[PDB]
Amino acid sequence: TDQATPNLPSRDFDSTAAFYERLGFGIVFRDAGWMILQRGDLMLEFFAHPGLDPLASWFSCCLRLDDLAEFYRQCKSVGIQETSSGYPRIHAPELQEWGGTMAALVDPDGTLLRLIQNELLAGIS
Amino acid sequence: TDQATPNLPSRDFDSTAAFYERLGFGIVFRDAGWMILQRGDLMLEFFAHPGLDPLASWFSCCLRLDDLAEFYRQCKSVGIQETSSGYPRIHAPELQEWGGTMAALVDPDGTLLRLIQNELLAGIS
Repeated sequence: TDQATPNLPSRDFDSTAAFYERLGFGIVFRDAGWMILQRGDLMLEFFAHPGLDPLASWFSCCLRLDDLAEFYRQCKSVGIQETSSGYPRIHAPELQEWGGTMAALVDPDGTLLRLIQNELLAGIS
Repeated sequence: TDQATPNLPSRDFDSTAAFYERLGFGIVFRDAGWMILQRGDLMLEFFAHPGLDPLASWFSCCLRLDDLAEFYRQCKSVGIQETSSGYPRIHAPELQEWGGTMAALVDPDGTLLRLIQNELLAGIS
């Protein structure tokens, strides 16, 4: 497929891998500079950034899911905390200004991963 | 598909759209906050960032292409300059420390879009 995949900053490649692995993300490439973490085609292609702050972080990607609630079942079973302040954290499957619904993962590097539901009434029927 | 797509910063949504449009990127969503530019599944989902510098820019995504040289045919015909210093610019289909070959687009917002060739000897055969 002509497919756009996100290339995000990570300080340690063992610490950021052990965050996403338990959610079903397979480690398909790793050197010292590049690290590909993949749940099907959830392809997070991390670059080695040692001087990054989590608090001043604009960095983000939309994980577009075929069930949005299955990723939220998996996060509360494997260990990611449901909280207003702090990092790492999860916010809930909420109703949005576009069409349907979106949850929000914030990782150890501050990274706002927007969990979108895909539109099965238009995209299948 | 379980598919990871990049969410990048843009200052004007007419100026950054008229950059990618001529390379085959269809404008499928635009409000004031979000802008989706898409060549097949090259889904660049831009957020409105007015205080961004192009020179201090870590922001980046891998465009994984089925011909890498077809995107480089299209850039030199429609108008993107081949140069060492400056922005916007293109660098060439060069040999890399991972497997095959990668070119590099740098846009008006400093954004390092890494143009990867997909691996048809392993992924088809």
